[PDB]
Amino acid sequence: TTIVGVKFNNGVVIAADTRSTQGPIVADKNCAKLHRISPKIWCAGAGTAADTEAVTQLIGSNIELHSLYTSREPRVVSALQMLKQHLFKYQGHIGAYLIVAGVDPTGSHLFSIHAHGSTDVGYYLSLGSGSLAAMAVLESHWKQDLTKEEAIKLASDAIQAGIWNDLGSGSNVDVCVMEIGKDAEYLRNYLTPNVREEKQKSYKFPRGTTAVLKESIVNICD
Amino acid sequence: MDIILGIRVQDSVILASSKAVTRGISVLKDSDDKTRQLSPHTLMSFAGEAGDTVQFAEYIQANIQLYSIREDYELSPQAVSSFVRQELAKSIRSRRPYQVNVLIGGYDKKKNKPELYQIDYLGTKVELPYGAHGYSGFYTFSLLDHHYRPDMTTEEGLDLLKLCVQELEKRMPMDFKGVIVKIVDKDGIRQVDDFQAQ
Amino acid sequence: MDIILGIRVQDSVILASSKAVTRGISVLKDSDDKTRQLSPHTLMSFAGEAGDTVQFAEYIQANIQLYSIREDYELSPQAVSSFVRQELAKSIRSRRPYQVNVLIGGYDKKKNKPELYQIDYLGTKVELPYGAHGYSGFYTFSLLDHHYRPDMTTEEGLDLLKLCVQELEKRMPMDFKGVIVKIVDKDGIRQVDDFQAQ
Amino acid sequence: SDPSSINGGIVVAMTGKDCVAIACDLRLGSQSLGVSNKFEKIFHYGHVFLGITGLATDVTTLNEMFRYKTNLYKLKEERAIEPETFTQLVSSSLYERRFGPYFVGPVVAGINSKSGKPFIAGFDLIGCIDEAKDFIVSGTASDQLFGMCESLYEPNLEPEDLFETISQALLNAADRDALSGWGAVVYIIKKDEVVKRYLKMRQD
Amino acid sequence: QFNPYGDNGGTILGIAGEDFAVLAGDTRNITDYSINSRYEPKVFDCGDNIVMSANGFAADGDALVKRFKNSVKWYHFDHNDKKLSINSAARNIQHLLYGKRFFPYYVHTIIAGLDEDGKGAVYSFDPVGSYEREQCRAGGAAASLIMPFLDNQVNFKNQYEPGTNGKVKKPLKYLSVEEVIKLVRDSFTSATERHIQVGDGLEILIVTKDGVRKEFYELKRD
Amino acid sequence: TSIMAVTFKDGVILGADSRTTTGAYIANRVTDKLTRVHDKIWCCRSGSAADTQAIADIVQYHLELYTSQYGTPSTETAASVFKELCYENKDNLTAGIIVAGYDDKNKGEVYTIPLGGSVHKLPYAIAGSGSTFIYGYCDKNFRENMSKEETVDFIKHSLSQAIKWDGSSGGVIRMVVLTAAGVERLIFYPDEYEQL
Amino acid sequence: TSIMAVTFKDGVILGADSRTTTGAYIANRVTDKLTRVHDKIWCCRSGSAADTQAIADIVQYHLELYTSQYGTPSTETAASVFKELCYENKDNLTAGIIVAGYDDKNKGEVYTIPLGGSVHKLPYAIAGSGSTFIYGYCDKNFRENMSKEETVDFIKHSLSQAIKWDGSSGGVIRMVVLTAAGVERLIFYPDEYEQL
Amino acid sequence: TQQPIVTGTSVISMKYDNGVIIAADNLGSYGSLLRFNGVERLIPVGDNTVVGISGDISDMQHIERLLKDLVTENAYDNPLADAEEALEPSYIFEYLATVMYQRRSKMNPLWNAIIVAGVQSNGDQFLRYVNLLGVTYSSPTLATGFGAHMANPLLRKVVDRESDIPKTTVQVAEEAIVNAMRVLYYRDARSSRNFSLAIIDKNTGLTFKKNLQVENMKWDFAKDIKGYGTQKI
Amino acid sequence: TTTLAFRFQGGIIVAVDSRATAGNWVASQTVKRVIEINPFLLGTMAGGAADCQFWETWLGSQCRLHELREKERISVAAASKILSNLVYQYKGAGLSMGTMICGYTRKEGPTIYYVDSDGTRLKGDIFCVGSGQTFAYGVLDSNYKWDLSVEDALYLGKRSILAAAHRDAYSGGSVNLYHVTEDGWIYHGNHDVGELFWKVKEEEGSFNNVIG
Ligand SMILES: [Mg+2]
Ligand SMILES: [Mg+2]
Ligand SMILES: [Mg+2]
Ligand SMILES: [Mg+2]
Ligand SMILES: [Mg+2]
Ligand SMILES: [Mg+2]
Ligand SMILES: [Mg+2]
Repeated sequence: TTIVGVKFNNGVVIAADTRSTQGPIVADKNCAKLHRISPKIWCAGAGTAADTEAVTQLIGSNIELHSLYTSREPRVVSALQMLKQHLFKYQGHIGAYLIVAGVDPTGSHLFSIHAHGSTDVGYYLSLGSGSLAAMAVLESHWKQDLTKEEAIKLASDAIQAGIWNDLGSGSNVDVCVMEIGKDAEYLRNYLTPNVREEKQKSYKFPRGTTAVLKESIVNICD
Repeated sequence: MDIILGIRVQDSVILASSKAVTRGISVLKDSDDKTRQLSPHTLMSFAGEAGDTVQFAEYIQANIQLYSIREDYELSPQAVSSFVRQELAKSIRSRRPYQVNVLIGGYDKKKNKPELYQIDYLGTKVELPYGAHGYSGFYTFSLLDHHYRPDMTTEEGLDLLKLCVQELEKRMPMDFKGVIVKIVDKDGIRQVDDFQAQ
Repeated sequence: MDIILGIRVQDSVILASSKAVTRGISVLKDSDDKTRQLSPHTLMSFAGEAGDTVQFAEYIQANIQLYSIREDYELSPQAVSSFVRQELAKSIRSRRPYQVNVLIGGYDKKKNKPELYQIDYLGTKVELPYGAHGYSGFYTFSLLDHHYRPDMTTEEGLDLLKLCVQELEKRMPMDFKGVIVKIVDKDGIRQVDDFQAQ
Repeated sequence: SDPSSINGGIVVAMTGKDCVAIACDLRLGSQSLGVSNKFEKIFHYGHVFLGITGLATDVTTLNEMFRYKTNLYKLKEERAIEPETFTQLVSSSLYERRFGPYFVGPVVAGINSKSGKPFIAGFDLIGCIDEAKDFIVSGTASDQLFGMCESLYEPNLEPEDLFETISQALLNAADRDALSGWGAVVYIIKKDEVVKRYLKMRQD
Repeated sequence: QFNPYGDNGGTILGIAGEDFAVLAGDTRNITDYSINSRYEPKVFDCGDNIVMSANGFAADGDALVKRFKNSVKWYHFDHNDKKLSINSAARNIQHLLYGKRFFPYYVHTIIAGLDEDGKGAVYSFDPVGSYEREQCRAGGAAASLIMPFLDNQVNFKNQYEPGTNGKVKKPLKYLSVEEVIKLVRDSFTSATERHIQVGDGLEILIVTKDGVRKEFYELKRD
Repeated sequence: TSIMAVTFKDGVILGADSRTTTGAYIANRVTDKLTRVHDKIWCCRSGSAADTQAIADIVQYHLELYTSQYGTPSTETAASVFKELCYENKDNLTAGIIVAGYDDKNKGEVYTIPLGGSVHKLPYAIAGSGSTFIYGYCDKNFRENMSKEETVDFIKHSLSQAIKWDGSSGGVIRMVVLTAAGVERLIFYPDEYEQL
Repeated sequence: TSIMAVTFKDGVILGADSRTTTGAYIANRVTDKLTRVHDKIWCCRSGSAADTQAIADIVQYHLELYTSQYGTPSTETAASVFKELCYENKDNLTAGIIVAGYDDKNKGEVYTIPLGGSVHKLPYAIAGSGSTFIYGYCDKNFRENMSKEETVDFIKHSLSQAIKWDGSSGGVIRMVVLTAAGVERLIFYPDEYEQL
Repeated sequence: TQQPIVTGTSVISMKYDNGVIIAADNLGSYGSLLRFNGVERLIPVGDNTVVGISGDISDMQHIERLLKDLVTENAYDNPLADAEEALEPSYIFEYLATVMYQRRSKMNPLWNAIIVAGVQSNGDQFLRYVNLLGVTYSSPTLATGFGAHMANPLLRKVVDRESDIPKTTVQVAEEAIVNAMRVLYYRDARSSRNFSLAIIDKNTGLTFKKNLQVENMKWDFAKDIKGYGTQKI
Repeated sequence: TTTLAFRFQGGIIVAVDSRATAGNWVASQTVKRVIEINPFLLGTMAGGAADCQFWETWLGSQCRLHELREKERISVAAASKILSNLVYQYKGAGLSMGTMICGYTRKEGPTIYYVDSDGTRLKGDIFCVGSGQTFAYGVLDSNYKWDLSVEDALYLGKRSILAAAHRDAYSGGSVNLYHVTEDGWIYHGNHDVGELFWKVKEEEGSFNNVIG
């Protein structure tokens, strides 16, 4: 769990690692903490996984229904308000913190919601265990008005921060970009710093090493 | 806990079940049958929480008998035990679970073979050659693993079981006041009432 | 708890004491004498905490025998029990108390009469016609209140006691594995070893 | 005070070049006392496979619940449930009971009858989806399994070899876990044919 | 209240080679979800061709080693620099360790070397004193991820001779040091991949009839 | 947490910090603790984050709805709305919340709805994690109503010292001017107040 | 509880209230919280009653014994004596204790030995149940050293507001003037400070 | 057992081509209060050592005493006390550690996180942690309690490893370490603005750079933030 | 853990498993649970490794002192008593340990004393301690007789321990066997349960329920 988001002169970018823990164990070496609420509004979420997903699924689901009916377009705060009204209706019992971000027919947007109903706003937000390292990085290298290149470069180098100095996070980097006029590009694994080196020996076994007592050919259809 | 045993043999099943009843200190009845015949060929021994026990059994019993006259056709041991497990499965997540463990012995007439199902209060079922809920297994399971053969006669089984008992007596702290034994077969149910003089 | 009985009669005293030993679940030995002759005419049955029990008894024993050869004169049941109580009295306010209850049976040779003292681990003594530590009293005390007579023969006593036993078996949850019985009289101590075939 | 850890059991799956595999132990018992050695944690719904670890009744209840639903799907849709589809389902299902969770650890795996693409997944008791391309492990000895799999998985094995690998992976991790064993069984899923095998192991 | 204990991760490993011995164990050091030092040795030579290592709680650990390295020194002073047969050292440690029975040393300790015949020898320790002559033991956080493996690879557990049906188990054979170190590195990498408390580097002390050798190999800074 | 609201001759102005802390860490050192419910009615949130946030949302709703039928509402008419919310749920709520608003007629009013739900119209109120040291200053250095700029200092120095001794409260200062004129959005960067 | 000590041009003077509370009740609303250890060395006790009282007694002893052989002792020489007592026993002691003393040479010194045992020479210190609201005033309204009468006011007003917002601290005020001149025993009755 | 009363926050440090650095603000907190705006957290020992202490001041003050008191104790009967035979950093620390342990081992510790820095007579860099638990470790970078979570990150961007020390200029060390100090003040309630930094270079020696301010901060952008989601105007 | 010992016509028989275990994971299957106190005595190992191991060796020393003083073999009863007294010294402190102290003296004949951390000294003819103590007491109770072929006694021991191993998850590995006589003890090697099981089920015909 280590994520951030930073808006530039014509949009906003959120990134998150790809490692999911489980106490001291690594469950998934490749997970996507970046989910789509709607084409232009996306989320990154930390804390309790199943919570974070299902919840966006829910909201994305409704917001679609909304836009259709309204014939207009998805506003960012619509998503925000939806989330935190339900989110808090369950006074904390749904651990999910997240950086909600997208673009609506009125501007670029970026917010952070806590698991209890708290919502904030700034130009850059970090949520997760390594929220401190990636915070420290953005709190020295940030200047108003950065570009598709400046901002990007940064976001990814913030994430990198957590990946290294914090245990609860690792593997590759996930990124998504929303531009005030343009589309949205999902870049699964913009980076790949961590890669296992080629092993020492070949562990493939010689056929027939395992002892078998019985065997057959199980059934399927009618 | 109490004693509940059961063993599947040749063309029958055998259920053992201690007789004593305890209220903290004194022992009230000591000639108590923890049994309840569900249908002519199905039977169920049980042990569990004081009230939870006898209520649940009768209740299960009710449903069955109902089904059996409604349909006029009898229900199979397999399916029976499935339903019992169903009920306990819910029971466990109910506002108040019936804390009760059971053994279900029956003679499946279509297969013309005897089946025995062990089921704990959590709703955990399994067809077995023999079983025992609670601490009862620890003391005996070995002897069974040892001498048991699928082909044993009805008598062979009794002897075995009889031996398991002698052991339970010898190393168990509690005085279970003996056992009532019963047999389910192609003929139905009868009680080995003789296990007092035997 | 275990079983510790004692009954004073005509020109003797009788001590009963269950035989089983338990470690949580299994039963180790079941032919265990919870006795310890202190002197030729004094004797002590006991029940208590697992370690506390057997250590204390022997320790008490030691002191006595010591006194008895030093002086060459034997010590009186009365005085003995006084000392035991002393030790426990201190024991109870010690950094760690020996949790142990006891019965002390002896034949006071000067008075030519049998004395019996019951004493709990708190250091509570009392000369009694009969007694039993722990839950043991509850089940029996009545029968004794009933049939007991000071004049009873040695045999009379056994029968009584035997009846108390049959009861303890019938209404006690635990299996005490029988009892070892013993008699203290003008002749000294002997064991009614026959209470297995009797 | 953990439920998952009461009954025992493990399940593991791997993806080979054009096929899959999934195996589990056989033991079932209340903590110390072993009870059964014929209790299987793997079943299927037509061509889809599910392995479930965790709490025994909850396992059974789930199988029943799924057999139920897949039958009803295939009926109104005149076609058997697809892997990817099933996943998304069993996922939601677990969640519907997010406040009275089922104490289990499922693992799905199969072969998509259209693309022909091998599939594997794993989830926590509430339906969080773990999409993987190598292996999935759930159960008591979860940690021991990752130790095996990490060494032994080799991208794209031949079915005949994959069997040998997974077998050994399961088999060996099972011996360092006190609560799993008493036999095991491995299935090998090809486009068409499927082979079930029981293996010999320590019975302690 | 005051909690006098702590965990600093770490994983060590000891294999008793036919006529050698290895004691490997990584260089990472942790607290909660943070890092302390990328490089921090847990394995040491204590002279008399004897290696040690105590993993669990650093402080109790290094104190024991220190407390031991001194007890070796004093052994020479009183017996005219007689060499400490490894077996002896262990009986000695038992005591040291048992000295603090009712306030133990929160650590799994291991030593390795050679007996009075030239055979490799490892020794695993309880956190209070029980010692066993092990020919192979992994202790530490990752423990349960490597022990299953060596089980298999080092003792060919569950591996039979093909075509024998399952009647002929594959015979053990003793592997050269090279062979062993290949196994060991693989073990650790696999472990680092799936265990957060493990990574960074690997320092190996190899014992042989003419000294102590040290070889290091870098792991992933995941 | 560190908020307040002060009344004077042209009305009333409320100000607060930006610092919000989760444990000894700074979550967002740039908080808009001052919140708008109606055009000439605002409030400063104290205590719990999530709670205070949602309360407002609801209130904002009631009022923006009141107007559409019962005309424009008072400042007292607004306080009572929080009274209800705060009270009813005193068990699942942590809120210090201070309310302020102006109306040409009754000038600007100041009401504090502290924890529990008890309401108060005072000359000026002060709540929040670091209110504890300005009981000395505030009360003592308080003249009955002042001038626009004249008042801006009470705010300025009251707020300044509160940062100086209470870590849980800090960041920048932010004021909101509610007058006949209208709303004015203030902001006093660090190197300033510290100098004083 | 509400004490302190302030230094200036002629030395230093320490003052405190009289109010001591057991629960919400006033045990003795007339306490001599200012205590003498040596002729030109005194102290004001904070926190626990029984403890602070006994500490002093001991110290008074050490010093009155020091002199009889090592001449007259410093103000720093005295603080260290409390340092030991306070520290060693931090587990069975509750003491806020502020120390003050004067010597012609180094003027008057102010040291505070708060809970824990940490010692401090400051311009002036303030401890006690109600110190919490004068972090605003004190610091802000503090000119480097003043005059006898000039200073008497810091004391007077700092102490006044502390009564005004902290019930656990009240009663009358009492000051102790330590100078070249000598010791002067002050006392400012109620109707006075309240007026201010 | 016991509990901490007054608290020193963090203490950051790192090595470079010639020597080492160690900073630590001058704040001693009393819970959430800041009862002490200017307090010393850096005791230099000899002229080749300094000790950044973080935790309880009452305890920290005790140690100081143990140092000065140990220092004055080295002199005693030994002429070379200012050259050949004189306290190296490695020593003090060794003795320090020894102590911290006996303490936890006696169920009564000193609530402190400590860093020992300096340079060995023979020219080597020294940097080692040691806390109330009696735990220790070397590393190119080191920070107490709050530091390590937030400082260490940046300090590791300058020196990812031991193979970078040789090429770590005294100036690059400084500015970076101060940027870190700005950050510690940006997001930590327990931190102060005034502080004390110290350098121990094998060439120049000890350079106690006491009392400084943290300058250059981007706050302006504050004005742009309004509400928390909807609040526009 | 499953340890046991019993007396018979030929002397004493001791049998153990070898599975150590931390929580759910198996820490080792190579455990020596029989403490060779000295050439003529043996102590089993229940309770907690270090305690049994340590004290029982301490005890071994103690005998050597006595014996040398007396120029006579130390008698079981005493040896056991001593351990007991030492253990009692620590009742309350947290010492945990079950154990059979077995010997065969000139006079005493074969003799077992079960001893535990609670100070229970117990003379007996059969003892099982551990997790599997329950299943092992099964096989033993039925099959025991005092006149066993020296070899059958050895076999009973194996099989008994084997029952426990199968069922009791916390017990297993390999079995260790020792026989004791008037002139000292004799090891009867190690037996991998894995291999052995398959053998027994085969020869003995027992363990039917098991597949394959
Ligand atoms: Mg990491
Ligand atoms: Mg697991
Ligand atoms: Mg196993
Ligand atoms: Mg030697
Ligand atoms: Mg502040
Ligand atoms: Mg007052
Ligand atoms: Mg087992």
